[PDB]
Amino acid sequence: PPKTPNVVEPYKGEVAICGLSGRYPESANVGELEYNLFNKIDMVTIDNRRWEPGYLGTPERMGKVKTITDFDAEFFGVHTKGAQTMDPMLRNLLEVVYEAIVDAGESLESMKGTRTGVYIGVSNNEVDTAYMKNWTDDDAYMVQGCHHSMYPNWISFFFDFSGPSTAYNTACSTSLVCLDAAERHLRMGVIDNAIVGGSNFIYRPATTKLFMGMNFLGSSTCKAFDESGDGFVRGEVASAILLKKADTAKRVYCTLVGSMLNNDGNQTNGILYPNSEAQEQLMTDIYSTHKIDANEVKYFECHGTGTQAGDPNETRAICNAVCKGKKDPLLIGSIKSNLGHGETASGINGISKVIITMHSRQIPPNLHFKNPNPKIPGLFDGRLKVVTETTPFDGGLIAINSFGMGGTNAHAIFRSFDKRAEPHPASDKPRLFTYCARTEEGLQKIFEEAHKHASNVEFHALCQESANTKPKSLPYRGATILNAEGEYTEIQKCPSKAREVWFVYSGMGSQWVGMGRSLMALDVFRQSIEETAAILSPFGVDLMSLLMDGTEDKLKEIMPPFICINAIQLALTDLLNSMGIVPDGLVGHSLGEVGCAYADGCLTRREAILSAFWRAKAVIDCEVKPGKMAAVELTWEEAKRLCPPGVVAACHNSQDSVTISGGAQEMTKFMAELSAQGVTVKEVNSNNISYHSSFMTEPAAYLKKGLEKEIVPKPRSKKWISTSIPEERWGNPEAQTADASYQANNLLSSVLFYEGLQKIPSNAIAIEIAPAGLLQSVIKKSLGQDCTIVALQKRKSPNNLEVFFSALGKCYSHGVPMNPLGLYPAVQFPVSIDTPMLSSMVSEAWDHSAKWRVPLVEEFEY
Amino acid sequence: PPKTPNVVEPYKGEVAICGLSGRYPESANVGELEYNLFNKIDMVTIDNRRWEPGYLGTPERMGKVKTITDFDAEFFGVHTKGAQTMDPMLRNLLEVVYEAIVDAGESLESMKGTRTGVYIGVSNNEVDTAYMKNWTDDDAYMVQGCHHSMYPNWISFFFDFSGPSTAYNTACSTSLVCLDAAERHLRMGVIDNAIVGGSNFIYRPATTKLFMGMNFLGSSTCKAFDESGDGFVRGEVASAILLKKADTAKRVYCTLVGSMLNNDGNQTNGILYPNSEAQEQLMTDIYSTHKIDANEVKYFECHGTGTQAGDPNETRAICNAVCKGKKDPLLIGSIKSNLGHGETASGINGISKVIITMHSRQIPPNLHFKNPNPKIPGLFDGRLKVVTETTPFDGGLIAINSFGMGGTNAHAIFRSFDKRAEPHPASDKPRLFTYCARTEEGLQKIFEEAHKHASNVEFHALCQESANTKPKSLPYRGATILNAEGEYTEIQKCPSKAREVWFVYSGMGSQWVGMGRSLMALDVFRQSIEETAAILSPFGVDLMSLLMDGTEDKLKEIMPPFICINAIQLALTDLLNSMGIVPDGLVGHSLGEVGCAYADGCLTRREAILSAFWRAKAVIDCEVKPGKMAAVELTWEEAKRLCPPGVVAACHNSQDSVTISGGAQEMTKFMAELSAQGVTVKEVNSNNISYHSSFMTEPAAYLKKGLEKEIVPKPRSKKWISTSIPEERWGNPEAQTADASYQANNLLSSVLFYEGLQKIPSNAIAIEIAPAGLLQSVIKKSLGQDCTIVALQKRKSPNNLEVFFSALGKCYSHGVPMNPLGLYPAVQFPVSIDTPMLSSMVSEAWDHSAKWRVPLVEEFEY
Repeated sequence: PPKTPNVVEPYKGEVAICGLSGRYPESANVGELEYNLFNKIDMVTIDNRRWEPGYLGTPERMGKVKTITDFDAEFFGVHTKGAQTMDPMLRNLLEVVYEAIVDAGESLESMKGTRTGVYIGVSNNEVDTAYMKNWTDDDAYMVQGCHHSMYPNWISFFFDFSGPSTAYNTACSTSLVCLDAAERHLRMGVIDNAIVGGSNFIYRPATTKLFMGMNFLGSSTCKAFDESGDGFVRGEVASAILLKKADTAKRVYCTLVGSMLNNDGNQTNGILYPNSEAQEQLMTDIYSTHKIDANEVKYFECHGTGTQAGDPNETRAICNAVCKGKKDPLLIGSIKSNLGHGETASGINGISKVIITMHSRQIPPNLHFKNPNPKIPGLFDGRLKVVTETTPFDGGLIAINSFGMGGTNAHAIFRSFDKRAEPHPASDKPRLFTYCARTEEGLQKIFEEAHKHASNVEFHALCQESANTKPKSLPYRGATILNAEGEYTEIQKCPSKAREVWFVYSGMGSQWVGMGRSLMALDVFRQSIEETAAILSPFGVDLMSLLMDGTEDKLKEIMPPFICINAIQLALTDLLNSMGIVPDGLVGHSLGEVGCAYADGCLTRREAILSAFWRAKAVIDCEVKPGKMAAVELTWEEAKRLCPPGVVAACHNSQDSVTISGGAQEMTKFMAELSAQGVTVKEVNSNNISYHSSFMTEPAAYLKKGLEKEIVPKPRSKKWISTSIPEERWGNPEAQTADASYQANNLLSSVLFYEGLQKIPSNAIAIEIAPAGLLQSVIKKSLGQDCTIVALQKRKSPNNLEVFFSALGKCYSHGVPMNPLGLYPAVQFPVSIDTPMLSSMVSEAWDHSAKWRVPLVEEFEY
Repeated sequence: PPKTPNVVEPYKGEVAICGLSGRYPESANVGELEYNLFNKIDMVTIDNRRWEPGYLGTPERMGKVKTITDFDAEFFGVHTKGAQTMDPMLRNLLEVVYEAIVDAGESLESMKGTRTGVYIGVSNNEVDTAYMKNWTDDDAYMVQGCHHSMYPNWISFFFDFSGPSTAYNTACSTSLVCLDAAERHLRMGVIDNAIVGGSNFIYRPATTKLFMGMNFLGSSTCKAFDESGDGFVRGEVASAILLKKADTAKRVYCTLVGSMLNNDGNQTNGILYPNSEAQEQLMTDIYSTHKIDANEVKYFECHGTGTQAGDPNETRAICNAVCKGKKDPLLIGSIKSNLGHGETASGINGISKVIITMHSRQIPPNLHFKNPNPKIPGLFDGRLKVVTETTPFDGGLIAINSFGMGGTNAHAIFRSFDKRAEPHPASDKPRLFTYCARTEEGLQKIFEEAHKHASNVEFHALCQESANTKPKSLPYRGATILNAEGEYTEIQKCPSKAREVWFVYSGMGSQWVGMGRSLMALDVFRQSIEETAAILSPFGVDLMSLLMDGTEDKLKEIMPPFICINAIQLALTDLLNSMGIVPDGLVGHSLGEVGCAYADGCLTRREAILSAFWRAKAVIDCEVKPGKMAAVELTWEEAKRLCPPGVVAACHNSQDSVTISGGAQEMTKFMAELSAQGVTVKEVNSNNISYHSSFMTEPAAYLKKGLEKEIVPKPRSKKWISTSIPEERWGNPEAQTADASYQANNLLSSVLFYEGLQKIPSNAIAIEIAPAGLLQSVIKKSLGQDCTIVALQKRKSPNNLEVFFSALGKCYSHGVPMNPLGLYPAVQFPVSIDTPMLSSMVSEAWDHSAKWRVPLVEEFEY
């Protein structure tokens, strides 16, 4: 009952921005914003998305996002009634927050329960008036859907964050204020992560008219640093970022050196007038507290609203505080001239640009800068230089100013992260890319993007870090192969309920020339085979030669089949374990029980391979009489009654398959007699030996004598289902350890494969681990229709690695977690700064079939 | 041009709440709230202040403030257009912030330019809908009057604060979130003070209907901890507090041990459901981080909204985190049951109660607690106990919770300040209480309250700390006497322009019996007189005996007159300097020039007293033939010519009055001839001497010889206006130092009093410093009508201390800064916790003649 106090201690490490996502004017994702910025494309347009271009005399051009009517409600657990009475800003913010979380290499399960704080910045409350004009019952939910305090809380509620959730309104400087609050809470020890963000959507034209009444808005776009500047143009943003401790971040766009806030105070020019002195003091304080040399700043994202009275003061402060002592012009810019003014969200906009400038290593151009402002001496003195075209920002510090209406200035500094990517052993060999999404089209787009970056392993690691989300959240599970000779792609909708995984190990009959030869490409497979060969070498067996240069004649012998089959099974088990597949159940045929024991942990590699070798040695050394085994088409009881003398039913494979075996003469006459009555008695070439019959009475004991001194008794887990000891005898001691007695019993007693398969559920994923899918038909007939059956290898296939990857992709698509990157050396985190952005794919991979209510112009008039 | 960086370093000291003010339901000030709380008076009433009791089916009872239509716009520099388009919440918050600043012993000039941050908490935005329904031009000012971000910024703009100004919206718990932010900014070194506050007004009945739609509201009042509780009732608050560093605070209600915040995270009971586990974890974290023994809490201000699902969870957390190990029941309570639910401002309400509980040393009772809730176990096991009646809280820690909707919780701990008051040497003697206000009625109420606390000196010091505000801000200046035998009270409206203060020192003739006997009550006056007497003792003069036991026969001689008048002048100058009155100009009559020299700093106490003693000795040592002086009502040009040889004109008193001085025979004859013609030859006693004439040739030289070895030449400041050397010789060297030459010249040459008085402005406040008010008529006739004339003493008055205090009160009322408390030992800060609150006086002393626009119900329907 007592609760352990949380350790709240100061943090002295670095704070890194890991994820970024958002909706920007004429941009549905960060990638579109980057493309528009780097192509000198104006994101402010003239249309009637919100209202007619000129309604009530408002300015025609505006910065508007593509759509504000879509929201994946069922993903966030919001019923239709709540979603309808939900601000579009909050819905877009939730989607953007999830996209940013995914971008930083995190996932729903990883971010749940963490000490993360939300610091949303929102001020637009026009939705209240729109929805309250004709208020009726069932609109009560608005309290939890429209209130500005619920914007962060909802984010904390869905992601299960347990940190300070707050909504800020400082106007224009609000986003950097939220960043400062997040930094303050991070450095005191309250939280380890922050979800700093902000939103701003335009709904009310009368708000634009009221803004124009104060001369805030101009005629043309935001001509920042231009002599013709006379105002700004309203814009829309729904962006958010994720902050973390640099020692635990999996991706670091940059590092937050420090942020600071202040107020201009009292001035004789009015409350709505920037104070250059206060801004200069703020910048001096921030640059002196952190000992940052102001001459090292390479780029400066200014608060270039384009106003005549605003730009000169910002420029004067910059020159007096930052350009003092600089030996080269300081590159200044502002994103307002590109996508307009974001209002309360403006602070986030610049941050986004900074991340872009700190990810692509290029400074986006500034638009509408034709003639320098004569009131700006710096532009003529060489101290300042507006970036009118792409510039190669190599590295350093970037400073952002977000001065706000009313007089609350804010400054922040970011340090670049220089970890340029280096080659990986992978990125030139086939790889398995597994992911999940909400829609089939989104998953296909994600796979296309992954193929576009098939040569990047850091991107694959970032995708995999969030590729194990439960089917309940992301139902469309898919798998593909990058750098594949043959195109492969599987996508399927997986039910919320989780199915059971049942490893199935095959016995004899799966041998062939070239087994596992392709799989030698994988390092883990080759290492496992080499270890097995080294273990078996002291016994005069060269596994490497048999597996690589072995021929059909060699495989005809008794030992090489057992040795190679066991080695391949062990290698496949090692591969699966390295990937991280946990078998909920284990079953095996004859000679497959050793593999089941090895996988279950009751046996070891050396003990398993020695058990197989001892089985082969006992079979060969003993002069077991000319024997015969045959797969009759009789039922278990019917075969147990037709069995003549010197003939006993060995393997109950399927409900219509028996492996009746005995002496060669007795087996021959019984075969002809069964074919006389008429049944499909095919001969199973068992190296002319009758296993699991009375003829095994001598070898089995020998095997025991061979294995009594090697196999250390160990308990058998409930996962492993014995196929040699009847259920009625499971409770007895003999069925508790896989010692030499167990091996002798399974080599002697009949194989109850059907009985073991009966224990499998009706919708379990059974993975057939063997050199070839020998038991595919038997397992399919046994389990049923609702059970998925896969084979990790195909007989005489031209490329078994592709078959292995395809089977594993199918298994993942059916809803079994795995780590495809476990077959290669782990990627060192944080990843290189060259890794692409994962936010876009999630942004365009949403389920947006339904359309929700949006405020209408007619609701603002009355 | 370079700016000195501010030193931003961590703060490890204590944070203290200094000021508190606010408007609460059925309470216009903190005093009314305290009285109602301690008298078990329900603050929620039924009436049509906002809307009809039942309009739209909303609950009839509600918590509403007295008025929201009042605002002193001219005080805050807000024009009528801006004030009209200004939220009533913002106006009330500004007034409350000023009242809280005054309460903490601070003033406008003291708080200007400080590194203070504003952390306003506001969520209500219904005013926008009301004002935009019929929007027309001239309403653009709503950006700077209605936007939430302007709530703190305005406070920062008016008071000239240069710290982070922010507006928080965290639903309920917003006030505690702002307190946490203020603590974060205080401990990191950005700011030294904080203006944490919040407001919440109700305008829209449809909002109440919306809240009822979710079952938030109940039927009756908030029955916290009652089995019949089914909801809460909305309330209104506009309260704010001031925080400071404990080492600079002049008043400390309590100390902020620590505050913390967290979120309930994800739960299966819905987003709008309290999480007991999260609250318990928050309590454990806060009580473990600060090492505070949870068993030391005496009172617990709970978030007792009265809801069935809220109170049990909060109480469970409280008795699982705080009551564990307690040996006595923990006294729990909530202010919601008294004045309803404040919503966004709810937190501040609790803080207010805490301050009251931490000021009056009594816990206010909890209303409507009749039957304990069966679901709350702690009320039956003795762990908890709801305070149903006033309880004597002696001291310790008080914890406050502000759990809000969504799940964002907040906890804070306050430590009591135990500095019980001790007696002062004052509080039983008459004192001068000077103050300023916006209205005459407010100033009268302030004086009444001060008289009510006439026995408290800490309250007087707190009032004094803000009693020197410039007339431009507070025009009504007033002065009264506490512990006065005779009632005195002066109040006057002082123009914004500051007048010039001119000390005037009178000469001979002001002698009488008892001069300064009453003024001996003051310590400074007595010490000054004792110092002068000790200095003069080596020369065989007992100043003490003459001043106290002296008789008319004493003043019949020459030496005692000079000695006593000069000693009184020095004592009065010392008193004025101690009170902190800086004379902008100095002038004096004959024998008063020594006083002007002493007050100007060119002369010292010893040098002045010895100059006077030498003046008297030069006439009582060398033989001077008998002569006389008269007061002929001739002009200077008339008298100077009318007088025969020997008779001359001595002092130019005013535009028509001239002293004439000569030999006893020449005089008598010329005076008689004058008397023949219409002229008032009113003879004056001079001990048969004729000062400032040719007869004074011999003494003056002697005086020089006496003073050449004592008076060290020192420069004469421009403030001192010489009355012996005409303007034509002021630039000459002789008029540069008040050495023996100056004394001889002034004792010899004529006194140009009229010429010196001409230099005084037309509206200067002239203070006549002398044992008696002689030159009142002459000075009044000299300057004119627009100048203020005051005399510090009155001849043969029965109580000269009262006359002196009344003179100082008039001088202050006419606009001269002073420190009446400088006559007594300085009060040690912070003051004792028993000092009353100064916020109520300012709250009830506003200028509320005008009525401004308020949202109307009809504007919310359309």
